[PDB]
Amino acid sequence: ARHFVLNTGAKIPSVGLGSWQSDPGVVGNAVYAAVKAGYRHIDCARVYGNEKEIGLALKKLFEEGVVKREDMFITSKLWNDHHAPEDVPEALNDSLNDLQLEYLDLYLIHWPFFPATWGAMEKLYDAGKARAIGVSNFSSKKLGDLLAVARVPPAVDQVECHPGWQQTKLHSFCQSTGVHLTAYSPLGNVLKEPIIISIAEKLGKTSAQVALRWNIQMGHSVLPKSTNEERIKQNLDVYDWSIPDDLLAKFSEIKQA
Ligand SMILES: Nc1ncnc2c1ncn2[C@@H]1O[C@H](COP(=O)(O)O)[C@@H](O)[C@H]1OP(=O)(O)O
Ligand SMILES: [Cl-]
Repeated sequence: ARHFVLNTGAKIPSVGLGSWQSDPGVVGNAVYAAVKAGYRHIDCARVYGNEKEIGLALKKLFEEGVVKREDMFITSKLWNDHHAPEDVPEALNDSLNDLQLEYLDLYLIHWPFFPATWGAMEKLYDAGKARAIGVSNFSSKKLGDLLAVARVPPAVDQVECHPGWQQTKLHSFCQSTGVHLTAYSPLGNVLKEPIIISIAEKLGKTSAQVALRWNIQMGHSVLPKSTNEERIKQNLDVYDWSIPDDLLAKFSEIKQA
């Protein structure tokens, strides 16, 4: 498919637009271009200070009938380290107001780490303000600690994952536990890796396409970021072809960062 299914049963489109900060309008324009090209998944973070701009882009898309709210998968994330658990629902409330949404499909949190911070997340899940809840940057050990005590297990662990940083341990642990791994920075320069250039030539694809497809074939969603409209489109062209097993195996020889 063009999606994975989370432990909640919800579908998460395999490709999303990644989150970042840029000059005024740049991110909104990317969101708009992405969704027009077929993206159904947008990753956001209040830390970038741009969720109102993204909300303006989403609002345009919806008003224009490009997509319905229900066919979008919107994610936001909170970095809550050393803040109160009570701040969590307030931040979600703010993100919803800025994005002009009634619910998030996914809300992710980081804190140092029964944890009351996670408790606050569970309540938002119970309420349907966050249809799925997860974590960002949790190692296998920390993700396992959380799984051992949570009432609602994390749906997602969003981490840096790419051919130069393959997260092999965490990938195995997510697969065994049913937590879905979303790869941020899925292009890392790993696009100059000769193994990737070679596979790209053998398959008649770009280096980025190969790198993205590799992650998808490990069962991971990917969050490529681009301000270029053509690269936005190419970053979605990861579905109607695959990397064969013999070429997929060569990824094991790439040097890790
Ligand atoms: N299809 C692509 N081919 C090459 N570079 C890309 C592609 N898509 C995005 N990028 C670039 O990758 C970087 C983001 O990588 P990551 O997601 O791993 O952090 C950006 O500098 C972005 O530049 P650009 O915005 O000019 O497209
Ligand atoms: Cl934050």
